[PDB]
Amino acid sequence: GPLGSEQRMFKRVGCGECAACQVTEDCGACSTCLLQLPHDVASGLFCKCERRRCLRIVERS
Repeated sequence: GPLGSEQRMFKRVGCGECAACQVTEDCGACSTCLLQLPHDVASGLFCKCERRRCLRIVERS
């Protein structure tokens, strides 16, 4: 951006660097994200693509 590419506050957003934070959906190649039931009837479930989890968690708000 015009004021740089650094973030002063990660508002529920990824590091912007690692693959996982580039990925937005289930990559379709994790033992877990293969278990993505499209007929979801809840609002939670930690059973999701582990390539949504930052490989270098540094965006802690």
